[PDB]
Amino acid sequence: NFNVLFSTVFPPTSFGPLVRKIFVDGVPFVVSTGYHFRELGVVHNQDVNLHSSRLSFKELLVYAADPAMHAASGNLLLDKRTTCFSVAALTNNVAFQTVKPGNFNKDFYDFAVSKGFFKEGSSVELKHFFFAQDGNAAISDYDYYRYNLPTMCDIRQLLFVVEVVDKYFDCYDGGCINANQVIVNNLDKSAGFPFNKWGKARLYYDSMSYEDQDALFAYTKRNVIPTITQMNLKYAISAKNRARTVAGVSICSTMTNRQFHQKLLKSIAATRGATVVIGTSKFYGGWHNMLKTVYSDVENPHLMGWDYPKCDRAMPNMLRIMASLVLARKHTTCCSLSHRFYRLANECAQVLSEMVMCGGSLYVKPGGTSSGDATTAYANSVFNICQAVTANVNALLSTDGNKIADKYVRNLQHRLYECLYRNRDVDTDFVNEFYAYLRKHFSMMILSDDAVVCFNSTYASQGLVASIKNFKSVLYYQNNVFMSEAKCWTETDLTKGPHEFCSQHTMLVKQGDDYVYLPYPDPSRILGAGCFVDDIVKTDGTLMIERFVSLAIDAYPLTKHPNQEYADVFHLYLQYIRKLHDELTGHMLDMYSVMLTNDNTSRYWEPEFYEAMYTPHTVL
Amino acid sequence: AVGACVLCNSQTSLRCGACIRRPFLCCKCCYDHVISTSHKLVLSVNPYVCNAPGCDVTDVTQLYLGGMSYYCKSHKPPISFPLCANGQVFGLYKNTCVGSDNVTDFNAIATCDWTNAGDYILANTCTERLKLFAAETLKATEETFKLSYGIATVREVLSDRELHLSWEVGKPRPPLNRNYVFTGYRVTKNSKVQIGEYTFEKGAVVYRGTTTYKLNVGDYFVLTSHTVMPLSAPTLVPQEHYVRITGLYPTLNISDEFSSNVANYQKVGMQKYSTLQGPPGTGKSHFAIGLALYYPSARIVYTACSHAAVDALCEKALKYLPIDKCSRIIPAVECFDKFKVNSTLEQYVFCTVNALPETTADIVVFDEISMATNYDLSVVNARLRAKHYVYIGDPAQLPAPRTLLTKGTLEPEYFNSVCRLMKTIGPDMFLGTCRRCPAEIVDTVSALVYDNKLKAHKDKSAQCFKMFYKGVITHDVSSAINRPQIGVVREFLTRNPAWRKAVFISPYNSQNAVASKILGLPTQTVDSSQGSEYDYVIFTQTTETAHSCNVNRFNVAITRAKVGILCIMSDRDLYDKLQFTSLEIP
Amino acid sequence: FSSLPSYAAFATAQEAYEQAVANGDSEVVLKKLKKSLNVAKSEFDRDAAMQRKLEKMADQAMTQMYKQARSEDKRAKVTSAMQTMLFTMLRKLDNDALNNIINNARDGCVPLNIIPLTTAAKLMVVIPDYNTYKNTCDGTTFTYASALWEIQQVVDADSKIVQLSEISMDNSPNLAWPLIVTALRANSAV
RNA sequence: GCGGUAGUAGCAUGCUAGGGAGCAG
RNA sequence: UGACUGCUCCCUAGCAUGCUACUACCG
Ligand SMILES: [Zn+2]
Ligand SMILES: [Zn+2]
Ligand SMILES: [Zn+2]
Ligand SMILES: [Zn+2]
Repeated sequence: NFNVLFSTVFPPTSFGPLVRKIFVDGVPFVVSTGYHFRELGVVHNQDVNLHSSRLSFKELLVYAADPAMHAASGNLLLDKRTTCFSVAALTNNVAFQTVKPGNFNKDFYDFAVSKGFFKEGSSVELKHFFFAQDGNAAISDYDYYRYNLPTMCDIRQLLFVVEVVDKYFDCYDGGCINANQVIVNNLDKSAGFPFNKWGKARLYYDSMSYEDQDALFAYTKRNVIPTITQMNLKYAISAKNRARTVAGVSICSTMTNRQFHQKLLKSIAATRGATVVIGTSKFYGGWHNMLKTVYSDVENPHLMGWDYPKCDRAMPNMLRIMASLVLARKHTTCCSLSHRFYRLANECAQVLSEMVMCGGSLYVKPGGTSSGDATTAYANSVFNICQAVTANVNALLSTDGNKIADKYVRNLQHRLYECLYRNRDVDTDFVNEFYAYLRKHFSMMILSDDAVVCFNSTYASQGLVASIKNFKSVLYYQNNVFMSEAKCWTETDLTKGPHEFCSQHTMLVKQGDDYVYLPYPDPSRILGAGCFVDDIVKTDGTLMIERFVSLAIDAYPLTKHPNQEYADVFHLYLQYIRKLHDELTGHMLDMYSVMLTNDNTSRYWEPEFYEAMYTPHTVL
Repeated sequence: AVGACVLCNSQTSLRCGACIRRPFLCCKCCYDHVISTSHKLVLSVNPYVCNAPGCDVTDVTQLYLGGMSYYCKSHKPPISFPLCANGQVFGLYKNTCVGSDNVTDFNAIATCDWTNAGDYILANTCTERLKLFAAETLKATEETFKLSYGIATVREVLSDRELHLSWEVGKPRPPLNRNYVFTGYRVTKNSKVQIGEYTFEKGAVVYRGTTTYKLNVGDYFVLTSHTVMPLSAPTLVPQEHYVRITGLYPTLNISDEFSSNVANYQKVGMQKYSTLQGPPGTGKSHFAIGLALYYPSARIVYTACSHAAVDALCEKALKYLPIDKCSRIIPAVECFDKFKVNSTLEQYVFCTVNALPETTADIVVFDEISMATNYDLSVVNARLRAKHYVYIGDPAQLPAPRTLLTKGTLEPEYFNSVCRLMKTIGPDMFLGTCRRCPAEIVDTVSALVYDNKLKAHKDKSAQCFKMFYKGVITHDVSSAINRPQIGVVREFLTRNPAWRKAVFISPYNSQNAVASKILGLPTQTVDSSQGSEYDYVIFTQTTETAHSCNVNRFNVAITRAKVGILCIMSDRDLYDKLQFTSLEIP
Repeated sequence: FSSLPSYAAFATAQEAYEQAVANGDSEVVLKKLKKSLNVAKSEFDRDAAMQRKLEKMADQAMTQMYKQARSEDKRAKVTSAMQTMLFTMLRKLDNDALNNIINNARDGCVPLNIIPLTTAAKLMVVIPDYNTYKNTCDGTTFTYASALWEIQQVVDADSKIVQLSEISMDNSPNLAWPLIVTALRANSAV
């Protein structure tokens, strides 16, 4: 906290990797043997050898991921398009990347029009398209890191909020695992820069044996390895016309972050009935179970949701450090005290402030999160819980204590002030008491910066529980953003669920004998997915009939909506599926002579196959 | 882990584990080699050893395959499968083998621990890849033998031409002269530091090297054993006499360096190789120099076998050929740096086979075939792939330092493949013109091996002397001494005034060191001392045993001196063959 | 599947038993036939099953070892590629200015952000518009980072040559404006 | 007379592996 | 040029378990 304030005086060219000259068989290299953080000060590597013989495979991998050689063997660059610090240009040309439009499925559009759709004055219309971008879009989108400013925190209050958050994250287990227990799916994805010139992640997960991976992972508990992050543009459907960009992290960072965090990440995504709902599905009655869990037994229930403007470009560094420290608290037996600090330093040097490669040039990332590391959503959930806790603390501590009728709450406020500003060490009894109070009067359900809260209403009116105004104030003074209350909702009737959670609305329908909650999407999104595709081979329905089956699975609960076009969407999808099947069979029987059968295929255009996906009975 | 087997050239994945060089063996070949020989270890992509915990069996005929690992009789699961069955080992490409019948000779090559003459007989009597494998494993065993020696513990130095140096406990004194190079590396605190390329004189330690370092503490003199790389090209490429002179350009004029050099070109321009069959000082030097300007538009390579024999390699090239046309290749040991190092484009490169800048040519010259093995021929054929080349050298010279053989001497037919290639079908070239030499060597080596194709060019005044003295031999260490040399040098310089400035052939280098300490004569090496001979030389007794005197060590020693060649009859020599003047000692 | 070790015995017993049956002998020979053929087929059963299990096991082992060999080959080639890339990018370090600024350091360590700033030979500038252009690189030589640079070439967003005589206020709206200027260090490195 | 065992065929259930596709943060 | 997670549908291959069936052996 003090280093953050003091680092704003010193010049910005004295931060980052520290390099020196080493000799390998009489030839000189330039490698990084330390780091200078704005928050953590000066860090020196522990195992550095100047004179050495011919190097091995993992040394080659480490030296090929360091930005030192790439920056030192490049040209100077002065870029006036952005205000962020610039390092070097790797080539003699600047690359401009564009985004192409979508492909039009005319047959589906004609079929939909021939059934009374897209008429004037209708309540269902297309507002999801593929937007195109011009050459200078990647740099324009990268220039949004100017909203990240150095922020000092109230340390005596953060040191209590972190205890409450750790109480929230208490029902799991974690630790370190060996290289043979790591689970990777889709090994056919990019490996980052400069490793994308020779293959995908399969090549590097096959060429490296198990003890090589173990030695590489054990190397990062005594040294710091800075890497390079590549920025890519997305090609997807959306409702707004701004460019979207994701970050491609290097393989040397992901390979070790998996071994560090995967056990805890898998343990979190396997628990039901907790505050974090990552891993729970919405089919087979999952949505109803989540909604019933979040309602708990609150006394005067209302519902509330909020929004984070520029969530990843504006999150201060201190909260990211806090999230990493909270996640790394499960290593009390497998790791020492220096190993944990060096792991934290490696994480900070790789995914918090490092060189990014936009276009064909190297830039310096000021701060924030790089969406695309191995621990994105869980860290976002920790950050969301931290913000909610500090909002509750600010709401309770800023109330006239002479007007609180209940004496228990008055004593709670007195003890809260004493534990914040008059106590130096942790007091577990009051932490447990405050955690119980919060869980009784303020219930949460969190999924990576999306949240729904069921709170006591009279307590919030009297000021003993956080409100929207408290969230606005906390965001203003701790996040450097303004949160307009036009993107937040409030629901005073519990028979209708949250107004929006994970882009889905909620309706209470009668199925069987009882009443359950079902989610339904926006009809415009489903129709836009039907009519606008990436690829040309998806403008011929017979080649892929399984797209429309999934799209009709997503659009089933629209048949219980009081509005009439909403069910017509599902019926139109069923008729199109039947038409595509008939077209395939006849269109194949005609020129060729192969005769097709309709055995157990009619299930796809009858509603009973889709009705079974929202009825509580686990299958497959 | 995947390649061709040394006999069928078929694809395999099996490596024999009981051969020091780990050759690639075909599955049927693997079975034949493992059955008829106590070579009971086979390597694959994974080793063929029992993986049962706590177990230790390294056979192949004993293991059973079960599950995914390999198991033995004591741990075979109910689902077991023997690896060694059907006379064919289990490996990749098992269905695309052809086998071979040359397994007995391959077994003999593999099993030969290199003891007797038959070792080299069968080394030179086999098919091409077996020649390559035999040469590779011969150099491997000799380098292992010489690395099985101690480290020269040195902590101080007296002065120049003096040294105190100690070997290890249980290790004997290594061989003496530059034929076994002494290049060591000391340490200061954390790594190794340079010492110098040296060689020792006697046991007083004079320095016959070419540098001087601040030698004292922590010094480690060692005969550096080097890892041997595998061969690529065969020992020789079968020649075919061309009709077109492709690339070769006989100039309009005649660059008349030598007269018969025109015929030289005439028959070296069409066949894929040749050889300069040169008696000492008989055009063995500058016929290539004449070829340099008669064929100036031809890429010409020059090489030898040792860094010592670069005299004629480097002198006349700069002496008469143009300055820029020459080029120098030297690792950086101590040798002639007269031309330009670090230059890839040139038409006349002069070096040794130690290290060259990888390129191909169309004309090469290669010196010192007598002490050249098939390994050196293969490496020069691999590094340089040319159209024609000449191997300078003569069978009437010394063999390579093949200290491995002890019973039978290695004769001309056993030098290398080429050295008998020109012995059976005849030499590519045969000269008969001695540049500067009386007819003593003419008579001697023409009655012995030259078949009298060269005759008297300079007159025979019979000033050379050979006496009736015999000598007495005594062994002390791996070098011996001669009391009828400690007394005989004086007894032979008693009154004859002509051989006081003669050169001392050294069958025993320690004896030459003692002669230098007592009376004083220059030390003259035997093997790598051709062309360094002066006008006047003494052939001394120095031995009677089978160390040096059967035929081919004195064929060049008789040519060291020109007029006054004192070659006394030492032992069972070629006494009753010629006419020689004699003076009886008092 | 037809020349198994027990096949000869099974077939010979079956042939002899069926010949005895075709001989029309008593019921005892028929009972002996039935028992012998039943036990013969029973013993042929495992000999026909175990072999088929073993062949599939061997085939799986062969496939796994082949894929292991392919993985090793790929590893070797990627190692060679990485070594080549490193040794190729080594040859542009400008080993006199770099050595001059390394030796001035008190322990050999220097920040990475000041190596291109003090040792690079070429500079690249990207200019949004003309107002920014006339304040940064006006003329033919300009000063930046306490050094003097002289212009060498100017291209546009389409990578086509542009001469400085036409970069004016009037002619500004006729150029693909993300201009890229290349300069050399004057008096120092290139 | 009943049971056990050994193969063979059809059917059902849950995992692992491979491929194609959909949604969400 | 194509990041990190979560859930779901379809197709094929293998393994394990269970149900039924057909022969044969044994008591
Ligand atoms: Zn740990
Ligand atoms: Zn062997
Ligand atoms: Zn073979
Ligand atoms: Zn065993």
